[PDB]
Amino acid sequence: CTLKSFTVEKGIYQTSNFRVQPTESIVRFPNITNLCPFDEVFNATRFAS
Amino acid sequence: TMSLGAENSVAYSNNSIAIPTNFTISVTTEILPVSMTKTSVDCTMYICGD
Ligand SMILES: *[C@@H]1O[C@H](CO)[C@@H](O[C@@H]2O[C@H](CO)[C@@H](O)[C@H](O)[C@H]2NC(C)=O)[C@H](O)[C@H]1NC(C)=O
Ligand SMILES: *[C@@H]1O[C@H](CO)[C@@H](O)[C@H](O)[C@H]1NC(C)=O
Repeated sequence: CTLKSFTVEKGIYQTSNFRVQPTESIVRFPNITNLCPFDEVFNATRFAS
Repeated sequence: TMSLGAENSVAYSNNSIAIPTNFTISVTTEILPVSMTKTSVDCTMYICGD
């Protein structure tokens, strides 16, 4: 596939790169959980100038 | 201003010759590069990684 030919001559050929794949996904976030006050911003009856 | 070299006036005349009476066996160094560092680049993993 690299040489675009069905007959490959004698030699050593750089073809691709080996790489070990990741096995699982880990997500690390802060443990603190607080309900975020978006209601004070967007549901306010009066805004400023 | 740089000095090009030492002044040396050769005593030329039409009937005088200078003949060496001795010699020095001089060894000198000449350094010549031959090869480079052989490098290989994975183009996809350089540009994009994974
Ligand atoms: C030619 O030159 C050599 C040196 O290149 C002379 O040899 C030296 O001679 C003196 C006096 O005899 C010694 O003190 C040195 O130790 C010698 N040096 C070496 C390296 O051997 C030699 O005498 C000269 N010959 C002539 C005919 O001029
Ligand atoms: C937003 O305010 C209205 C009154 O202006 C209230 O009826 C409603 O429940 C509020 N919504 C939230 C999500 O707090």
